[PDB]
Amino acid sequence: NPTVFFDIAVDGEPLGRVSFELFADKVPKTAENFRALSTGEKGFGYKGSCFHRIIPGFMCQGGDFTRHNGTGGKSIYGEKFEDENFILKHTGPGILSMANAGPNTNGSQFFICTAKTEWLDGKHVVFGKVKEGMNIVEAMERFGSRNGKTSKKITIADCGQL
Amino acid sequence: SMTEYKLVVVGAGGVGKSALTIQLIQNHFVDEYDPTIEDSYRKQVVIDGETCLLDILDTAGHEEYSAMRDQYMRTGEGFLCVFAINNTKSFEDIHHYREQIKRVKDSEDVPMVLVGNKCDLPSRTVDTKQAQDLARSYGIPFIETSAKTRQGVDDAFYTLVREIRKHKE
Ligand SMILES: CCn1c(-c2cc(N3CCN(C)CC3)cnc2[C@H](C)OC)c2c3cc(ccc31)-c1csc(n1)C[C@H](NC(=O)[C@H]1C[C@@H]1C)C(=O)N1CCC[C@H](N1)C(=O)OCC(C)(C)C2
Ligand SMILES: Nc1nc2c(ncn2[C@@H]2O[C@H](COP(=O)(O)OP(=O)(O)NP(=O)(O)O)[C@@H](O)[C@H]2O)c(=O)[nH]1
Ligand SMILES: [Mg+2]
Repeated sequence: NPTVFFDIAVDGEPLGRVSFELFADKVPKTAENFRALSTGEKGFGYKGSCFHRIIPGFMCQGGDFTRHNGTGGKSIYGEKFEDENFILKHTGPGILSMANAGPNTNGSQFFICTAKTEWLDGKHVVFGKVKEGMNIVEAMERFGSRNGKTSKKITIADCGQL
Repeated sequence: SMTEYKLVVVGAGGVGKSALTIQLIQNHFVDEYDPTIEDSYRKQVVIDGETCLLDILDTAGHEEYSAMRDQYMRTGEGFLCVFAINNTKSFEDIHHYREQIKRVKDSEDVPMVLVGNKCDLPSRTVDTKQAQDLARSYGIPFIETSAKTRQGVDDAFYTLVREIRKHKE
Protein backbone atom coordinates (compact mmCIF):
# COMPACT_ATOMS: atom_id res chain seq x y z
CA ASN A 1 0.00 0.00 0.00
CA PRO A 2 1.46 3.35 -1.10
CA THR A 3 1.48 6.58 0.96
CA VAL A 4 0.80 10.03 -0.51
CA PHE A 5 0.77 13.48 1.06
CA PHE A 6 -1.04 16.80 0.70
CA ASP A 7 0.46 20.05 1.98
CA ILE A 8 -2.64 22.11 2.84
CA ALA A 9 -2.77 25.90 2.70
CA VAL A 10 -5.44 28.37 3.90
CA ASP A 11 -5.49 31.51 1.72
CA GLY A 12 -1.92 30.62 0.74
CA GLU A 13 -0.66 30.20 4.33
CA PRO A 14 0.61 26.70 5.26
CA LEU A 15 -1.66 24.66 7.52
CA GLY A 16 0.36 21.45 7.51
CA ARG A 17 0.82 18.07 5.84
CA VAL A 18 -1.77 15.30 5.70
CA SER A 19 -0.65 11.83 4.67
CA PHE A 20 -2.82 8.98 3.40
CA GLU A 21 -2.48 5.24 3.15
CA LEU A 22 -3.95 4.04 -0.17
CA PHE A 23 -5.60 0.61 0.03
CA ALA A 24 -4.05 -0.86 -3.09
CA ASP A 25 -4.49 -4.37 -1.67
CA LYS A 26 -8.30 -4.00 -1.81
CA VAL A 27 -8.95 -1.38 -4.55
CA PRO A 28 -5.81 -1.29 -6.73
CA LYS A 29 -7.34 0.65 -9.66
CA THR A 30 -8.90 3.33 -7.45
CA ALA A 31 -5.75 3.65 -5.31
CA GLU A 32 -3.55 4.00 -8.41
CA ASN A 33 -5.76 6.79 -9.77
CA PHE A 34 -5.34 8.80 -6.56
CA ARG A 35 -1.62 8.01 -6.32
CA ALA A 36 -0.94 9.18 -9.88
CA LEU A 37 -3.08 12.30 -9.47
CA SER A 38 -1.08 13.12 -6.32
CA THR A 39 2.29 12.92 -8.10
CA GLY A 40 0.99 14.67 -11.22
CA GLU A 41 2.92 12.19 -13.35
CA LYS A 42 0.24 11.99 -16.07
CA GLY A 43 0.58 15.76 -16.66
CA PHE A 44 -2.38 16.78 -14.46
CA GLY A 45 -3.45 16.25 -10.89
CA TYR A 46 -4.35 17.64 -7.48
CA LYS A 47 -1.55 20.19 -7.03
CA GLY A 48 -3.06 23.66 -6.82
CA SER A 49 -6.67 22.50 -6.54
CA CYS A 50 -8.98 23.37 -3.66
CA PHE A 51 -11.34 21.74 -1.20
CA HIS A 52 -14.58 23.19 -2.53
CA ARG A 53 -17.02 21.59 -0.06
CA ILE A 54 -16.42 21.35 3.69
CA ILE A 55 -19.31 20.51 6.01
CA PRO A 56 -18.38 20.46 9.70
CA GLY A 57 -19.47 17.24 11.32
CA PHE A 58 -19.27 15.22 8.10
CA MET A 59 -16.47 15.57 5.57
CA CYS A 60 -14.00 17.64 3.51
CA GLN A 61 -14.38 17.25 -0.28
CA GLY A 62 -12.01 18.31 -3.04
CA GLY A 63 -10.18 17.12 -6.13
CA ASP A 64 -11.84 19.14 -8.92
CA PHE A 65 -8.67 20.23 -10.73
CA THR A 66 -10.27 20.76 -14.17
CA ARG A 67 -13.02 23.26 -13.31
CA HIS A 68 -12.22 24.31 -9.72
CA ASN A 69 -15.93 24.60 -8.91
CA GLY A 70 -17.07 21.15 -7.78
CA THR A 71 -18.36 20.00 -11.19
CA GLY A 72 -15.14 18.81 -12.82
CA GLY A 73 -12.23 16.46 -12.42
CA LYS A 74 -11.09 13.42 -14.38
CA SER A 75 -9.34 10.15 -13.66
CA ILE A 76 -6.19 8.76 -15.24
CA TYR A 77 -8.46 6.24 -17.05
CA GLY A 78 -10.72 8.91 -18.58
CA GLU A 79 -13.30 11.39 -17.34
CA LYS A 80 -15.17 8.60 -15.49
CA PHE A 81 -14.42 5.06 -14.35
CA GLU A 82 -16.43 2.28 -12.76
CA ASP A 83 -16.98 1.54 -9.07
CA GLU A 84 -14.23 -0.97 -8.32
CA ASN A 85 -15.81 -2.52 -5.20
CA PHE A 86 -17.50 -1.51 -1.94
CA ILE A 87 -15.54 -3.87 0.30
CA LEU A 88 -14.43 -1.10 2.67
CA LYS A 89 -16.81 0.96 4.80
CA HIS A 90 -17.02 4.57 5.97
CA THR A 91 -16.13 3.55 9.52
CA GLY A 92 -15.10 6.88 11.06
CA PRO A 93 -12.96 10.00 10.77
CA GLY A 94 -10.10 9.83 8.31
CA ILE A 95 -11.72 7.56 5.70
CA LEU A 96 -10.77 8.59 2.14
CA SER A 97 -13.51 7.80 -0.40
CA MET A 98 -14.52 8.72 -3.96
CA ALA A 99 -17.14 11.34 -4.68
CA ASN A 100 -19.43 10.55 -7.57
CA ALA A 101 -22.47 11.47 -9.65
CA GLY A 102 -24.14 8.07 -9.28
CA PRO A 103 -23.01 4.53 -10.16
CA ASN A 104 -19.76 4.18 -12.10
CA THR A 105 -18.97 7.90 -12.30
CA ASN A 106 -15.68 8.11 -10.37
CA GLY A 107 -13.30 10.80 -11.52
CA SER A 108 -10.88 12.70 -9.31
CA GLN A 109 -13.15 14.20 -6.65
CA PHE A 110 -12.76 12.59 -3.24
CA PHE A 111 -13.78 13.25 0.35
CA ILE A 112 -12.20 12.77 3.78
CA CYS A 113 -14.65 11.84 6.51
CA THR A 114 -14.63 13.63 9.87
CA ALA A 115 -17.26 11.26 11.30
CA LYS A 116 -18.75 7.88 10.60
CA THR A 117 -20.95 8.16 7.49
CA GLU A 118 -22.47 4.69 7.33
CA TRP A 119 -25.25 5.52 4.85
CA LEU A 120 -22.60 6.12 2.18
CA ASP A 121 -21.55 2.45 2.37
CA GLY A 122 -22.16 0.67 -0.92
CA LYS A 123 -22.50 3.96 -2.79
CA HIS A 124 -18.99 5.49 -2.59
CA VAL A 125 -15.74 3.54 -3.03
CA VAL A 126 -13.52 3.74 0.08
CA PHE A 127 -9.89 3.48 -0.97
CA GLY A 128 -7.69 5.03 1.73
CA LYS A 129 -7.33 6.58 5.15
CA VAL A 130 -5.53 9.46 6.81
CA LYS A 131 -2.23 8.22 8.22
CA GLU A 132 -0.80 11.39 9.74
CA GLY A 133 -2.36 14.80 10.19
CA MET A 134 -5.97 14.02 11.05
CA ASN A 135 -5.97 17.15 13.22
CA ILE A 136 -5.19 19.16 10.07
CA VAL A 137 -8.32 17.77 8.45
CA GLU A 138 -10.26 18.63 11.60
CA ALA A 139 -8.80 22.14 11.32
CA MET A 140 -10.10 22.47 7.76
CA GLU A 141 -13.63 22.15 9.19
CA ARG A 142 -13.12 25.61 10.71
CA PHE A 143 -13.58 27.06 7.21
CA GLY A 144 -16.67 25.09 6.19
CA SER A 145 -20.38 25.70 6.55
CA ARG A 146 -23.77 24.00 6.51
CA ASN A 147 -23.98 23.74 2.71
CA GLY A 148 -20.23 23.26 2.27
CA LYS A 149 -19.26 26.68 0.94
CA THR A 150 -15.88 27.60 2.39
CA SER A 151 -15.02 30.91 4.07
CA LYS A 152 -11.35 30.83 3.00
CA LYS A 153 -9.59 29.22 0.05
CA ILE A 154 -8.36 25.78 1.17
CA THR A 155 -5.83 24.45 -1.33
CA ILE A 156 -3.48 21.57 -1.96
CA ALA A 157 -0.29 23.64 -2.19
CA ASP A 158 1.86 20.57 -2.83
CA CYS A 159 1.32 16.84 -3.07
CA GLY A 160 3.29 13.74 -3.90
CA GLN A 161 4.11 10.17 -2.95
CA LEU A 162 6.13 9.33 0.18
CA SER B 1 -41.61 48.19 3.36
CA MET B 2 -41.05 45.60 0.65
CA THR B 3 -42.97 42.33 1.07
CA GLU B 4 -40.76 39.23 1.26
CA TYR B 5 -41.95 35.98 -0.36
CA LYS B 6 -40.42 32.65 0.73
CA LEU B 7 -40.26 30.36 -2.31
CA VAL B 8 -38.95 26.79 -2.32
CA VAL B 9 -37.92 24.82 -5.43
CA VAL B 10 -38.38 21.04 -5.17
CA GLY B 11 -38.23 18.05 -7.50
CA ALA B 12 -36.23 14.97 -8.36
CA GLY B 13 -32.49 15.09 -8.89
CA GLY B 14 -31.36 16.59 -12.19
CA VAL B 15 -34.66 18.11 -13.35
CA GLY B 16 -33.16 21.61 -13.46
CA LYS B 17 -34.11 23.24 -10.12
CA SER B 18 -30.79 25.05 -9.78
CA ALA B 19 -30.57 25.86 -13.50
CA LEU B 20 -33.97 27.57 -13.27
CA THR B 21 -33.03 29.42 -10.08
CA ILE B 22 -29.70 30.63 -11.43
CA GLN B 23 -31.42 31.79 -14.64
CA LEU B 24 -33.79 33.88 -12.53
CA ILE B 25 -31.09 35.27 -10.23
CA GLN B 26 -28.05 35.53 -12.49
CA ASN B 27 -29.47 35.42 -16.04
CA HIS B 28 -27.10 32.70 -17.23
CA PHE B 29 -27.41 28.97 -17.85
CA VAL B 30 -25.36 26.36 -15.98
CA ASP B 31 -24.55 23.56 -18.43
CA GLU B 32 -22.65 21.53 -15.80
CA TYR B 33 -23.93 18.95 -13.30
CA ASP B 34 -23.58 20.51 -9.83
CA PRO B 35 -25.90 18.58 -7.50
CA THR B 36 -27.27 20.76 -4.73
CA ILE B 37 -26.88 20.38 -0.98
CA GLU B 38 -28.94 23.48 -0.19
CA ASP B 39 -28.69 27.06 -1.53
CA SER B 40 -30.51 30.31 -0.83
CA TYR B 41 -30.91 33.42 -2.99
CA ARG B 42 -32.46 36.90 -2.83
CA LYS B 43 -33.87 38.95 -5.72
CA GLN B 44 -36.15 41.97 -5.89
CA VAL B 45 -38.66 42.03 -8.75
CA VAL B 46 -41.62 44.11 -9.94
CA ILE B 47 -44.75 41.96 -10.19
CA ASP B 48 -48.08 43.53 -11.19
CA GLY B 49 -46.63 47.00 -10.72
CA GLU B 50 -45.30 46.45 -7.16
CA THR B 51 -41.76 45.67 -6.02
CA CYS B 52 -41.29 42.62 -3.83
CA LEU B 53 -38.40 40.58 -2.45
CA LEU B 54 -38.02 36.92 -3.41
CA ASP B 55 -36.21 34.66 -0.95
CA ILE B 56 -35.61 31.42 -2.85
CA LEU B 57 -34.52 28.11 -1.34
CA ASP B 58 -32.97 25.73 -3.89
CA THR B 59 -33.21 22.22 -2.46
CA ALA B 60 -31.54 18.87 -3.03
CA GLY B 61 -33.30 16.37 -5.24
CA HIS B 62 -30.88 13.69 -4.08
CA GLU B 63 -33.12 10.73 -3.34
CA GLU B 64 -31.08 9.58 -0.30
CA TYR B 65 -32.19 12.57 1.80
CA SER B 66 -35.98 12.40 1.36
CA ALA B 67 -36.49 12.18 5.15
CA MET B 68 -34.84 15.57 5.73
CA ARG B 69 -37.21 17.85 3.84
CA ASP B 70 -39.49 18.66 6.77
CA GLN B 71 -37.79 21.81 8.07
CA TYR B 72 -37.78 23.69 4.78
CA MET B 73 -41.28 22.53 3.92
CA ARG B 74 -42.42 24.03 7.24
CA THR B 75 -40.95 27.49 6.59
CA GLY B 76 -41.59 27.80 2.83
CA GLU B 77 -44.63 29.83 1.77
CA GLY B 78 -44.92 28.51 -1.79
CA PHE B 79 -43.43 25.66 -3.76
CA LEU B 80 -42.12 25.31 -7.30
CA CYS B 81 -42.68 21.61 -8.08
CA VAL B 82 -40.34 20.81 -10.98
CA PHE B 83 -40.20 17.78 -13.27
CA ALA B 84 -38.40 17.40 -16.61
CA ILE B 85 -40.49 16.68 -19.70
CA ASN B 86 -37.99 14.03 -20.87
CA ASN B 87 -37.98 12.09 -17.57
CA THR B 88 -41.19 10.20 -16.84
CA LYS B 89 -39.91 9.19 -13.39
CA SER B 90 -39.49 12.82 -12.35
CA PHE B 91 -43.13 13.40 -13.36
CA GLU B 92 -44.24 10.47 -11.18
CA ASP B 93 -42.13 11.85 -8.31
CA ILE B 94 -44.28 15.01 -8.40
CA HIS B 95 -47.25 13.40 -6.66
CA HIS B 96 -44.93 12.29 -3.85
CA TYR B 97 -43.36 15.73 -3.44
CA ARG B 98 -46.82 17.35 -3.29
CA GLU B 99 -48.12 14.85 -0.74
CA GLN B 100 -45.01 15.35 1.37
CA ILE B 101 -45.53 19.14 1.32
CA LYS B 102 -49.18 18.71 2.28
CA ARG B 103 -48.23 16.33 5.10
CA VAL B 104 -45.60 18.65 6.58
CA LYS B 105 -47.83 21.71 6.20
CA ASP B 106 -50.84 19.62 7.35
CA SER B 107 -52.79 21.39 4.63
CA GLU B 108 -54.37 20.49 1.30
CA ASP B 109 -54.14 24.19 0.28
CA VAL B 110 -50.48 25.21 -0.17
CA PRO B 111 -49.34 27.74 -2.84
CA MET B 112 -47.74 25.65 -5.57
CA VAL B 113 -46.94 25.80 -9.27
CA LEU B 114 -46.27 22.73 -11.39
CA VAL B 115 -43.25 23.27 -13.65
CA GLY B 116 -42.36 21.11 -16.66
CA ASN B 117 -38.73 21.96 -17.34
CA LYS B 118 -36.35 21.25 -20.28
CA CYS B 119 -38.99 22.08 -22.89
CA ASP B 120 -36.15 22.93 -25.32
CA LEU B 121 -35.34 19.23 -25.67
CA PRO B 122 -36.82 17.07 -28.46
CA SER B 123 -36.83 13.77 -26.51
CA ARG B 124 -40.17 14.51 -24.86
CA THR B 125 -41.82 11.71 -22.86
CA VAL B 126 -44.38 13.65 -20.77
CA ASP B 127 -47.24 15.11 -22.80
CA THR B 128 -48.25 18.73 -22.24
CA LYS B 129 -51.92 17.75 -21.92
CA GLN B 130 -51.01 15.12 -19.32
CA ALA B 131 -49.32 17.72 -17.12
CA GLN B 132 -52.10 20.23 -17.82
CA ASP B 133 -54.66 17.64 -16.71
CA LEU B 134 -52.66 16.80 -13.57
CA ALA B 135 -52.27 20.46 -12.62
CA ARG B 136 -55.97 21.03 -13.28
CA SER B 137 -56.87 18.24 -10.82
CA TYR B 138 -54.55 19.78 -8.21
CA GLY B 139 -56.08 23.23 -8.70
CA ILE B 140 -52.66 24.81 -9.41
CA PRO B 141 -51.12 26.52 -12.44
CA PHE B 142 -48.83 24.67 -14.85
CA ILE B 143 -45.99 26.31 -16.80
CA GLU B 144 -43.52 24.77 -19.23
CA THR B 145 -40.01 26.15 -18.85
CA SER B 146 -36.50 25.89 -20.20
CA ALA B 147 -33.59 27.00 -18.04
CA LYS B 148 -31.47 26.82 -21.20
CA THR B 149 -33.59 29.23 -23.30
CA ARG B 150 -35.19 31.10 -20.32
CA GLN B 151 -38.67 30.22 -21.66
CA GLY B 152 -41.19 30.56 -18.84
CA VAL B 153 -38.59 31.17 -16.09
CA ASP B 154 -39.88 34.57 -15.04
CA ASP B 155 -43.49 33.44 -15.49
CA ALA B 156 -43.05 30.40 -13.21
CA PHE B 157 -41.61 32.36 -10.27
CA TYR B 158 -43.98 35.29 -10.78
CA THR B 159 -47.01 33.00 -10.93
CA LEU B 160 -45.97 31.41 -7.63
CA VAL B 161 -45.69 34.86 -6.05
CA ARG B 162 -49.23 35.57 -7.25
CA GLU B 163 -50.39 32.27 -5.73
CA ILE B 164 -48.73 33.02 -2.37
CA ARG B 165 -50.22 36.52 -2.40
CA LYS B 166 -53.72 35.12 -2.92
CA HIS B 167 -53.15 32.74 0.00
CA LYS B 168 -51.95 35.46 2.39
CA GLU B 169 -55.05 37.53 1.59
C1 LIG C 1 -30.36 16.88 3.33
C2 LIG C 1 -29.10 17.70 3.28
N1 LIG C 1 -27.91 16.90 2.92
C3 LIG C 1 -27.03 16.26 3.79
C4 LIG C 1 -27.16 16.25 5.26
C5 LIG C 1 -27.41 15.03 5.88
C6 LIG C 1 -27.52 14.97 7.26
N2 LIG C 1 -27.73 13.78 7.91
C7 LIG C 1 -28.01 13.76 9.36
C8 LIG C 1 -28.46 12.42 9.88
N3 LIG C 1 -27.66 11.34 9.32
C9 LIG C 1 -27.99 10.07 9.97
C10 LIG C 1 -27.98 11.27 7.90
C11 LIG C 1 -27.51 12.52 7.18
C12 LIG C 1 -27.39 16.15 8.00
N4 LIG C 1 -27.15 17.33 7.41
C13 LIG C 1 -27.04 17.40 6.07
C14 LIG C 1 -26.76 18.77 5.49
C15 LIG C 1 -25.61 19.45 6.19
O1 LIG C 1 -27.91 19.60 5.62
C16 LIG C 1 -27.84 20.78 4.82
C17 LIG C 1 -26.07 15.59 3.05
C18 LIG C 1 -26.37 15.82 1.67
C19 LIG C 1 -25.77 15.42 0.47
C20 LIG C 1 -26.32 15.84 -0.74
C21 LIG C 1 -27.45 16.64 -0.76
C22 LIG C 1 -28.07 17.05 0.41
C23 LIG C 1 -27.51 16.64 1.62
C24 LIG C 1 -25.69 15.45 -2.01
C25 LIG C 1 -25.89 16.02 -3.23
S1 LIG C 1 -24.78 15.41 -4.37
C26 LIG C 1 -24.16 14.33 -3.16
N5 LIG C 1 -24.70 14.46 -1.98
C27 LIG C 1 -23.07 13.36 -3.46
C28 LIG C 1 -21.77 14.10 -3.83
N6 LIG C 1 -21.65 14.26 -5.27
C29 LIG C 1 -20.88 15.20 -5.82
O2 LIG C 1 -20.44 16.17 -5.19
C30 LIG C 1 -20.57 14.99 -7.25
C31 LIG C 1 -20.27 16.23 -8.06
C32 LIG C 1 -19.16 15.29 -7.74
C33 LIG C 1 -18.51 14.44 -8.80
C34 LIG C 1 -20.59 13.31 -3.28
O3 LIG C 1 -20.04 12.43 -3.93
N7 LIG C 1 -20.17 13.57 -2.00
C35 LIG C 1 -19.16 12.77 -1.30
C36 LIG C 1 -19.80 12.19 -0.05
C37 LIG C 1 -20.48 13.30 0.75
C38 LIG C 1 -21.42 14.15 -0.12
N8 LIG C 1 -20.72 14.66 -1.29
C39 LIG C 1 -21.88 15.36 0.66
O4 LIG C 1 -21.52 16.50 0.42
O5 LIG C 1 -22.67 15.01 1.67
C40 LIG C 1 -23.03 16.07 2.61
C41 LIG C 1 -23.61 15.44 3.88
C42 LIG C 1 -23.78 16.53 4.94
C43 LIG C 1 -22.63 14.39 4.41
C44 LIG C 1 -24.95 14.73 3.58
N1 LIG D 1 -31.50 21.13 -22.04
C1 LIG D 1 -31.72 21.52 -20.78
N2 LIG D 1 -30.90 21.12 -19.81
C2 LIG D 1 -31.24 21.59 -18.60
C3 LIG D 1 -32.30 22.42 -18.28
N3 LIG D 1 -32.32 22.67 -16.92
C4 LIG D 1 -31.27 22.03 -16.45
N4 LIG D 1 -30.58 21.34 -17.42
C5 LIG D 1 -29.38 20.51 -17.24
O1 LIG D 1 -29.73 19.37 -16.47
C6 LIG D 1 -28.67 19.05 -15.54
C7 LIG D 1 -29.19 19.15 -14.12
O2 LIG D 1 -29.46 20.54 -13.83
P1 LIG D 1 -29.56 21.07 -12.35
O3 LIG D 1 -30.21 22.45 -12.39
O4 LIG D 1 -28.27 20.90 -11.67
O5 LIG D 1 -30.66 20.09 -11.73
P2 LIG D 1 -31.11 20.00 -10.16
O6 LIG D 1 -32.61 19.82 -10.13
O7 LIG D 1 -30.73 21.29 -9.45
N5 LIG D 1 -30.25 18.74 -9.55
P3 LIG D 1 -30.08 18.46 -7.87
O8 LIG D 1 -31.44 18.10 -7.31
O9 LIG D 1 -29.01 17.35 -7.76
O10 LIG D 1 -29.59 19.73 -7.23
C8 LIG D 1 -27.51 19.98 -15.89
O11 LIG D 1 -26.66 19.35 -16.84
C9 LIG D 1 -28.23 21.19 -16.49
O12 LIG D 1 -27.38 21.96 -17.35
C10 LIG D 1 -33.18 22.85 -19.34
O13 LIG D 1 -34.16 23.56 -19.25
N6 LIG D 1 -32.80 22.33 -20.57
MG1 LIG E 1 -29.74 21.64 -7.81
